[PDB]
Amino acid sequence: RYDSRTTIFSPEGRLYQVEYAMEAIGHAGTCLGILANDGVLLAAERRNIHKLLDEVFFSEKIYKLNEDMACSVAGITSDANVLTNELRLIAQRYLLQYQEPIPCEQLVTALCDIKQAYTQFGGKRPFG
Amino acid sequence: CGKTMLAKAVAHHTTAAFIRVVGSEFVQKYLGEGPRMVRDVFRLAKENAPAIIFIDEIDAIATKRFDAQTGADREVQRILLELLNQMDGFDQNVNVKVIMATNRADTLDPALLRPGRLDRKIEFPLPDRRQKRLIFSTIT
Amino acid sequence: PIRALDEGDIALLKTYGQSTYSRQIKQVEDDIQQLLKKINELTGIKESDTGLAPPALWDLAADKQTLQSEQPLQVARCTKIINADSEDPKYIINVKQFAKFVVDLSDQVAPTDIEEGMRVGVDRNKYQIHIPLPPKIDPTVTMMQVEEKPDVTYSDVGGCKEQIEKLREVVETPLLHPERFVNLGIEPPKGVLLFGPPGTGKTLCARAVANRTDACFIRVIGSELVQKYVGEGARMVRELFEMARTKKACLIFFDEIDAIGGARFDDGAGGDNEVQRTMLELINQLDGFDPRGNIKVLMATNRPDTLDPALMRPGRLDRKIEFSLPDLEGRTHIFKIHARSMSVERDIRFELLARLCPNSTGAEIRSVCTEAGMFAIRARRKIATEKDFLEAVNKVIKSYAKFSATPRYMTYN
Amino acid sequence: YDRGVNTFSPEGRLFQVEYAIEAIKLGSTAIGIQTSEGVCLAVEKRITSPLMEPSSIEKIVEIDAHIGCAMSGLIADAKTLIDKARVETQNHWFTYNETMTVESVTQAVSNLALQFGEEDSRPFGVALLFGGVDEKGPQLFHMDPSGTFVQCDARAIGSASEGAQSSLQEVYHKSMTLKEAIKSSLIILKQVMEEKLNATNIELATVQPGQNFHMFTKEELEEVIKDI
Amino acid sequence: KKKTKGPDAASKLPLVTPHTQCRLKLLKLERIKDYLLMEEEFIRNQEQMKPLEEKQEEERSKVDDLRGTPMSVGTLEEIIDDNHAIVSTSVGSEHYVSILSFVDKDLLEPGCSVLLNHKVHAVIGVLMDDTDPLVTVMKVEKAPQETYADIGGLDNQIQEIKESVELPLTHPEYYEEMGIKPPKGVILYGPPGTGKTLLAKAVANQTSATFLRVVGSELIQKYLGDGPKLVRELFRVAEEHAPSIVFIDEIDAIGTKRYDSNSGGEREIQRTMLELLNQLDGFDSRGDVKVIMATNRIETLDPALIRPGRIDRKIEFPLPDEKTKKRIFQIHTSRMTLADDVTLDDLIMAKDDLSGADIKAICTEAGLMALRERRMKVTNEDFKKSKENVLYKKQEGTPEGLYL
Amino acid sequence: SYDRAITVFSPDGHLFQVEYAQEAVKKGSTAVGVRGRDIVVLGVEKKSVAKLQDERTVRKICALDDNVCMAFAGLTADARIVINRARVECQSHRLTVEDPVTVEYITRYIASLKQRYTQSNGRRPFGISALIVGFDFDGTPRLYQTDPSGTYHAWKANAIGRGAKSVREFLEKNYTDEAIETDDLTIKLVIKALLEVVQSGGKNIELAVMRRDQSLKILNPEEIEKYVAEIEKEKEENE
Amino acid sequence: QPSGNTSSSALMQGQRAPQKPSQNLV
Amino acid sequence: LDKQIKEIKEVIELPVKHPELFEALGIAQPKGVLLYGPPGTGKTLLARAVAHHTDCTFIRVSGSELVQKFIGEGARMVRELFVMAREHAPSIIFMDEIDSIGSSRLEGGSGGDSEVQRTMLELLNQLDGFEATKNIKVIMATNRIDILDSALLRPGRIDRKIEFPPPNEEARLDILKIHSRKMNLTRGINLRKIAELMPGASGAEVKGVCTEAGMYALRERRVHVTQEDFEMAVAKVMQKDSEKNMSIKKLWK
Ligand SMILES: Nc1ncnc2c1ncn2[C@@H]1O[C@H](COP(=O)(O)OP(=O)(O)OP(=O)(O)O)[C@@H](O)[C@H]1O
Ligand SMILES: Nc1ncnc2c1ncn2[C@@H]1O[C@H](COP(=O)(O)OP(=O)(O)OP(=O)(O)O)[C@@H](O)[C@H]1O
Ligand SMILES: Nc1ncnc2c1ncn2[C@@H]1O[C@H](COP(=O)(O)OP(=O)(O)O)[C@@H](O)[C@H]1O
Ligand SMILES: Nc1ncnc2c1ncn2[C@@H]1O[C@H](COP(=O)(O)OP(=O)(O)O)[C@@H](O)[C@H]1O
Ligand SMILES: [Mg+2]
Ligand SMILES: [Mg+2]
Ligand SMILES: [Mg+2]
Ligand SMILES: [Mg+2]
Repeated sequence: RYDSRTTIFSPEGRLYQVEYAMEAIGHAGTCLGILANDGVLLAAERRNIHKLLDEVFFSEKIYKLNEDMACSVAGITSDANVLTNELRLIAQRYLLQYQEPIPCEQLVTALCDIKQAYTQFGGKRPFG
Repeated sequence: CGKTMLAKAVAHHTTAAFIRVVGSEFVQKYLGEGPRMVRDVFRLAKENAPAIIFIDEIDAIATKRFDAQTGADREVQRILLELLNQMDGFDQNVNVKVIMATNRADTLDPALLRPGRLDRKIEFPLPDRRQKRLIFSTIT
Repeated sequence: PIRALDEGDIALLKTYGQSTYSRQIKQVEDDIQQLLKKINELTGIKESDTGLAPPALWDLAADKQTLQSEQPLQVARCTKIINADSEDPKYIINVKQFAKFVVDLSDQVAPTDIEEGMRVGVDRNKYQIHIPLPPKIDPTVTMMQVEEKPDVTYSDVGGCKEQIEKLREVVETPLLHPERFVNLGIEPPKGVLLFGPPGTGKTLCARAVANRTDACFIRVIGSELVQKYVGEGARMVRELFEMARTKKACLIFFDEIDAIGGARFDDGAGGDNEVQRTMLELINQLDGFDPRGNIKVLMATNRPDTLDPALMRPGRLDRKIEFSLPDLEGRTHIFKIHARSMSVERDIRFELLARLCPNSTGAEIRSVCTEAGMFAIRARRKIATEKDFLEAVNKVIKSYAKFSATPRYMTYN
Repeated sequence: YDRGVNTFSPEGRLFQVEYAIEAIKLGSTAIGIQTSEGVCLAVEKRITSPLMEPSSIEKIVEIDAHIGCAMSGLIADAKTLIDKARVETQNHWFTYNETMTVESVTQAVSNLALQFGEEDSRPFGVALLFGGVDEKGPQLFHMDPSGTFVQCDARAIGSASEGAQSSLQEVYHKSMTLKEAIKSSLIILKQVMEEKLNATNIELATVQPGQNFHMFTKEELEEVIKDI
Repeated sequence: KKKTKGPDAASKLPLVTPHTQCRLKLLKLERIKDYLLMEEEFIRNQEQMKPLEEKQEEERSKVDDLRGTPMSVGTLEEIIDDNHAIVSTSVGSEHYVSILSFVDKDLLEPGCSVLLNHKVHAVIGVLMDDTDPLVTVMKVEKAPQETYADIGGLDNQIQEIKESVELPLTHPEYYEEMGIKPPKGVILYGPPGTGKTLLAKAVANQTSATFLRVVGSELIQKYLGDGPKLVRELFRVAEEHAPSIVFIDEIDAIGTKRYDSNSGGEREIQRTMLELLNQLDGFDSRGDVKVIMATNRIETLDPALIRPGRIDRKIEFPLPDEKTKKRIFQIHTSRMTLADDVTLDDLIMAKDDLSGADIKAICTEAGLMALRERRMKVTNEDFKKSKENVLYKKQEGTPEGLYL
Repeated sequence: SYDRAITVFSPDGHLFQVEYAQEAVKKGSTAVGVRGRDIVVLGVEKKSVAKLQDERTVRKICALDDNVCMAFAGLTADARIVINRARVECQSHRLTVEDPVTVEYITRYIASLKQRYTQSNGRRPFGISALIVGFDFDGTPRLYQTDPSGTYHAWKANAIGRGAKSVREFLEKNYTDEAIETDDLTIKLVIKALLEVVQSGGKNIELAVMRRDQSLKILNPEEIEKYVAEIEKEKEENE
Repeated sequence: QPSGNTSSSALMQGQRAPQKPSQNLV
Repeated sequence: LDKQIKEIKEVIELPVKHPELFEALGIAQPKGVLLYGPPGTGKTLLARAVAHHTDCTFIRVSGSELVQKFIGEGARMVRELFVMAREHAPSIIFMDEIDSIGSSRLEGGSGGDSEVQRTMLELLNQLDGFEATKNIKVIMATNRIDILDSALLRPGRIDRKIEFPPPNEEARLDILKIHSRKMNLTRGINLRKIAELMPGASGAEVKGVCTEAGMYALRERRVHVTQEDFEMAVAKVMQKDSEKNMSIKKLWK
C-alpha cells in the first residue's frame, strides 16, 4: 500500500504516517490553557497514580523553559525530553546573541521548523 | 490442574442426557458446515430431556479482536456468531446447560462473557501445601 | 415529549378537506382492476400443435394399417456387443445403462454378418439378437458443423501480415500443394494455437479461413461438451472425431479451451472430476498411432497462462501464433477498411487520426468510426467531417479512465 | 523485473534507458535541415491557453552567437543541459581564445549525460538538435538520452517523428537552396498539424556563415506563410 | 414470419392529467369503465349464444382413441428408416419404435420433442414448443408505471440511451443512408442510489418490442450443466421473438476477472460467465437483440466483457449538482399540500452530498414529523428537523486543515 | 502499481510520484491575481475563520521583499520553508550586487530549489504552487506562476486552488482585450472573479494591491462592501 | 491458503425399473 | 426505551392500520429499520415484544441459516422466502446478526468470498429492485454498524437507524425495579444507592446483580435479601484487569 516511510504520497490520499501521528496523541494526558487579563493559566492532568511512587519530581508535565515561558507536553517521553532541552538551548543562544529575552514568538517557529524537517528526509519517524 | 476430571465427575452422577463435543470438531472443509453442526447439536439436546452440553476446547474460536478482511476468517467469525445466536437468541429453550473449559480467559470475546449467557466464571489455580497434602494422601 | 394519535384524531384526519369526490373516485379504480382480472381469466389459449396431416394423407390407412401396426411390432430396445464368443454361440451384451447379459441370436438371422462391436436390436423379454443397426450418428454433432460460408475475405484483415502467412502455411498449403514438404523432406504440422489480448483479431481470422476453405468445417461449442449425466462428454468427443474421420478434408475449430480445462487438481470430490475425464478422452484421441491425416485442429484462447502444459507437447500442438497490437501502418489500414462504406468529406487524411490512438486494437477503431457517424447524426447533416472524428477520438480512446486532465501536458512541452 | 537501472536482462537489454527513449514520444515535433548556404530549423508551438504569454514558452535557444539548439521531451531537464553547454563554450573560449566546433560541444554535453548511474539517479529524458556554422561550414547533430552522437542531413524529432520522416525522405537532395528548404519544411509542418496553420504556432531559425547573427524571424512569417 | 412483436404492455390509458379532484378525471374514468364493461358483455354474449356444434367428423374421436390417453413426451434422436425411427425416453433408454401415419412427416428434425404412446411406444405426434418455466417467467407483460416525466433531469444520459435503444426502431432511415450499425450494448455505472434502475423502468414503460428482465445471481444452478444451457435458451427465446431487449442487473455476481483456482463450483461460475460472453459476441451472428447491463462498481469486471464490440456505450451516473436538487425537490413534493413559508433554497444549498433516494426520504420524514403534531400543512422547521435529526451517517477525513 | 518510487519510469514514460503530488495542491483555498496599467492586485478567499482564535498568525500572503509579493496554495509548512529561503536569497543578491532583485530572478531561483528535491530518493517533493507579482524592472509590472514539478510561466490572469477551472472559464471570457485602466475597474474585475465563492459569505474576500510606486497596500473591511454595493447596483441594470 | 470453498453436484442416474409387457400377438 | 418504542411502533404498525392516511399528505410508506448498539442492551427484547403484539405473520430468518453447501440454492432460498411472505399478505421479517451476510463486498480471486456475496446481492435486489413489493416489513439487528456494506444502508432499503445507548442512572434504577419483582426484599434497602454504584453498566448485568444476590441468600438457606448481599453481588459482577507491567503504562506521558 502506501503506509511505508513518510516520503511517498498516496494517489488521492495525504501523507498517512502523519495521519497516524495525529491520531496517536489522542489518548495521551489532558492539558489545557486559558488567557486572562494580567495573566494566563495552565491545567494538567496526572495519570497513573500509585502509592509506592516516590513523587520526588518538582513537576511532571510542566517545565519552566526559558525565563518567562512554560510549556506542557503530551505524547512519548523520549521525544519530550529532547524537545525541551532543545528549546532551552535555542532560547539561551538567542539571549547570547542580542542581550535581550526571546520575543515569545520566533522560537516556536524555530522548533516547528525542526519538527517539519523530519517529515522531509527519509529514514526517520516524525515526532509524536 | 484437573478440570476434565470434574467434567467426568459430573457425567457420572447425572440423571440428565450428556453430550461431550470437542471444539475443533466444528472446523470443516466445505462452506456452511460448521454452523450446521452447531445448529444440529443444539436441536438434538433440545428434543430430548433436560440435557448437558460439554465443549472441550474453545481457544480456537473465542475472540474477534479485529475485523475479518481475508476469506476464511469470516468463516470463523460466523461460527462464533452462530454459537452466540443459538445460545441466547430469539427462540429460548429451557432445561439445557452449557459447560466451557479453556486456558486463561483474558482474551475471550466479551460477547460471550456478559451475564445471561456465561454467568459463572471459575478458577482452577495451582495447588498449595494443603492441596498437595490431600492429593498425596488420596492417591497413595 | 411526544404523544400517540388517538381514535378521535384519526377520525377527524379523514374528514377535513376530503373534497366531495374522494371515495367516489377510488371505488372506480378498484372495480376497474377487478374486471381486468376477470376479463383476462376468461381468455386462455388454443394449440393445434400435434402435427396431424390433412385427412387425405391419413387416407383409410388409419384403420387398415395403423390399426394393424400397434399389435404386430415390438419395441426392440437397442444395445451394443463387446465380446463375441466364436464357435461358441454365447454372446455378451451391455445396455450401457443396464448390466451385461449373456444372450444369443434369433431364429431367422444368419450368424455370419454379426461382426462384434456394433449396435443391435434386442427383444425386451428374452434379450435375443434380432437385427443390426448402423453405428450411431450423434444428433447434436450433425448440426455441430457449420455447413455455411461467412462472407469475410482475406482482403478485410489489415495489419496482420505475418500471422496470416503462418496460418496459411499451416492450413491451406498442405491441403493443396502437398509436394514441397516431401520434396525437401519435412512433415507438415497439425496443430496451431492462437493467443493475444482480447480484441486483437483472432476469431475474425478464423472466420476468414472458413470462407476459402474448400473443405469441411466444424464449429465447436466449448460449453456444450460438459453434461449432467456421467460418462457423456467423452462419448461426444469420440463421436466427433470418428465422424470427422468418415469424410475427407475436414477442419476442426475450438474456442476457449480454458472453458473445458487447463489445469488438473486433486480432490474435487463429487461433481468436478467428470470434466477431467472428458479432457483426457480428447488428448489420447488427438494422437497415438495411425497418423490422423488431412485433419487439422485449431485452438484459440485469450488466457494462455492457465492451460495444462500437457497440451504443449510436440505432436499435439505444433505451432503457436501470437497476435499483437498494430503499430502504425496497421492503424492507417484499419481506418481505411472501416471507413469506406459511409458518407465522408472527401479531403480528410487518416494518418493524423492514426497518431492520436497509440495503444488501441481493431475494436476501438471500429467504434470510433461509428461514433463519428453518430455525432454527424445529432446535428442535421448528411456528410460527416474532420471535426466529427476529432471529437469522437476524445470521446472514446482517451476519455475512458483519464488522469490529470486539468494539469494536462503542463510539464511535457 | 525492470525496477532497476542497474540490472540486465536474460537477453541482455537494459530496461530503463528504453523507457526514457520512448518518453520523448509525447513532446512536440521539430524539424531541421542542413544546406550548403546554412542551417534551417522549425518547430511547432502547441499553445495551451489564449491567456498564456506566447514568449514565455520557447523551443529554440541560442547558446552562442554561432550555435543554436532545438528541444523536445521533458521541460525541466532541458535547462540543466543548456546552461552546461553555455558554460563549457565560454570556458573553452577563455582558455584557447577561439570558438570550438559544434562537435566538441555535443561531446561535452553527452559526456555529462552518461552519468545516470556511472558516478559512485534517473537518466535525462530529452532529445536535442544542434545546429551551427563551424570552420567546415554548416553543421547539424542529433542527441538522444543514451548519449549517442550522430550527424544528420535532415531530421525530425518528437511525436510524429516517423510520420514526417517518410515524407521528408522523398524530397531532400544535396543540390538544395535554403529558400526552398524553408518552404518544404513549412509544407511538411502544415500536413502533420491538427490545427489550421497560422503565424502563431511556429517559430523559425536560420544561421548562415556570413550572417551568423539574426537567429529568428519575427512577424514576417505572415508573408512566408501566405505564398504557400 | 417469426413469432412477431409479441408486445408486452397493459398500459390502458394514463390520462388523469387533472391530477386533482376535478370532474374531468371522473368523466374520463367513467368512459374507461363503461368501455370495459361493454367488452365484457360482448364476450359473454359471444360465449352464450353459440348454437352450432358437431366437431368430430366421425373420425376425430377415432384418431383420439387410437393414440393412448396418457401420451408421454420423448426425444427423437435418429430416423434410420421410414416408419421405423428411433427415439429415446428420459432415462436414456432408446427404443427402435415405428412411425404411424396422421403425423405430418415434414417438420420432424433430430433433437425435437415428440409425443409417444405407452403400450406399444410408437411415435404419434410432435410437440410444438418446449420452454421451461424458468424462461417464460422472466418475461414481463405489465409495464411499470413510471415514465420520463418523473426523472429529475439527466438530459445527457436520456438522450444517449434514446439514441441507443429507441431511435433505431421508429425512424430507421438515417442509419442506412450513413452506413452504420447502431450500438447494441450499454453499461450503466456509478455510486449507489442514483437512478440506474429508473431508466430501465422508464424505457420498459414506453416501447414496442419484447422486454426480458434478469437479475444477476440467478443464472446459476447446481447440476453442473444447467447454467450455460439456460443462458442459451434465454437468448434463443429472445431472438425468435420480436426486436426484444434484455436487462441484466447486478452483474458483478457473474463476471469477475476469470482467474485460476481450486474449487469446482467457482469453475462452474467461470464456465457460465464465459458461455454468456460467447453468446453475446462469438461466431457468425448475433441477431436483433439489445442488452442493458447495470452495476454499481465497474473496475472489478473481466476485461473481456467490457471491450468495445460487445459493450459499445458506457454511461456514468454522477452525484447531483445544485441545479438538479431543485428539480428533484419540485418533483417529489408536487402532490404534497404545503405552506407559504417554506423555501427549498436553504435545504438544497446547505448540504453538498446527497442523492435522489436521500431526497425522497427527507420529504417523507418531514411530512411525517408534521403529522406528528396533528397538522396537514408542512413548515420550514419540520424540514429542518427532517434533514438534521436523521438521514445522515458520517465519515471523516483531512483532519484540521493541513492545507491553507 | 508501477509507482512507489521517485526515480522509476512507467512503461509509457511517466513520473507518477510527481503527478501524485500535483493534485495535492488542489486541496487548498483558491487565490487569483492580475496585473494592470498601473496597479497589480492579488486576491484570496476561503478564509473561513474559526471565530475562537487570533488571525494575525494565519497569514497567507507574504512579501518576499519591499516590492514583490507571493501567494500560495497546498499545504502550509512547506510554504513557510520556501518563504524563508526566498527572502534570504533575495537579500543576499542585493548584497552581492547593488541592484534590486528583478521579479524574474527570484522566481527562477524558487523553481531551481523546487527542482532539486526531485532527483534523489529520501526527499519528499514540495507540495505547493506559488504566484509571484512584481514590477521592479523600470516601473513595469509582471506576474509568474510556478509548479511543484519546477517549471515557471508568464501569464496575465491566473487562478489556483480548489476549483480554479471555473474561475478560468469565467476569466477567458470576462477579461477584456481593452487594456484595463481605471484601477477601480480592475478591482471590480477581481471582486467579480472571486464572486464565485462556493458559499459567498460576502466577508470572505481579501485583496492586496501594488501601484508601481509604494510598498504593499492592504484593503480593509469597509471598501469591500461598498464595492459589493456598486456591483449590485450595476447588476440591477438587467432590463 | 485456508479453505472455505464449495462445489456442485452430479445427479443419481439409477431410476429405471422393469414393467410387464402387454403385447397382443396372436 | 420509551422513544425507541414510539418510533418503532410508528414505522411498523401505523402504515398497516391506516394506509389512507398516507394516501393523504401525499407521501410514501417507510419500510426499513435498523437497530444497533453495544452488546446486551435490549435489541432482541424489542423483536420478541413486537412478535407478541404483532397481529401479523412473523417470519424469522436469523443468523447464518441462508449459507448452504452447493452453489446457487443459497440464493433461491431468499426468493422462496419472499414469495412465501407474499402469500400471507401482511408480514414482518426479522433478520438477526446480519453482519454475517453482507459485511462488505471484497475483491475477486483466491481471497475473500463470492457465494455469500451472490446471496447478499439477491436479497438486496429483492426489497428495492425492479418490482415493487407492498405490505412487507423488515427488521435488522447488529453490532459494529460501521462495517456494514454501503449498498444496504441507503435510504431506499433502510429508513430509520436507531441506537440503543447504555442506560443512564434513571434507566438503571427502573430496570432494577423490573427485575426485582418476585424477590422478597427485607426493608431499608435503598435501590437508588445500588443503582448509582454501577457506572456504565451494560444493562444485561442488572439481572446478574439480582440473581447473584439471590444465590448468596440461597447458599445460607434463607429467604431474606439484605443490602450487603446486593453490594457483594455488585463487587462480584464488576470485574476488570490492568497492565501490571507498569512499563507499558509509563512510556506514554
Ligand atoms: N486487424 C483488424 N482488421 C479488421 N478488423 C479488426 C482487426 N482487429 C480487430 N478487428 C475488429 O475486431 C472486432 C472483433 O474482433 P474479434 O472478434 O476477432 O476478437 P477476438 O480477439 O476474437 O476477441 P475475443 O477473444 O474476446 O473473442 C471486429 O469488428 C473486427 O472488425
Ligand atoms: N434523478 C432522479 N429523479 C427522480 N427520482 C430519483 C432520481 N435519482 C434517484 N431517484 C430516486 O431513487 C430511487 C431509484 O433507485 P435507483 O435507481 O437510484 O437505485 P440503484 O442505483 O439501482 O441502487 P442500488 O445500488 O441500491 O440497486 C427512487 O426512489 C427514485 O425516486
Ligand atoms: N485432585 C486430584 N485428584 C486426583 N487426581 C488429580 C487431581 N488433580 C489432578 N489430577 C490428575 O491430573 C490429571 C489432570 O486431569 P485433566 O482434567 O485431564 O487435566 P486438565 O485439567 O488439563 O484437563 C488427571 O489425570 C488426574 O489424574
Ligand atoms: N432495558 C432493559 N430492560 C429490561 N431487560 C433488559 C434490558 N436490557 C437488557 N435486558 C436483559 O438482557 C437480556 C437480553 O439482552 P439482549 O436484548 O438479548 O441483548 P442483545 O439482543 O443485544 O444480545 C434479557 O434477559 C433482558 O432481561
Ligand atoms: Mg483439559
Ligand atoms: Mg473471438
Ligand atoms: Mg438497482
Ligand atoms: Mg442480541
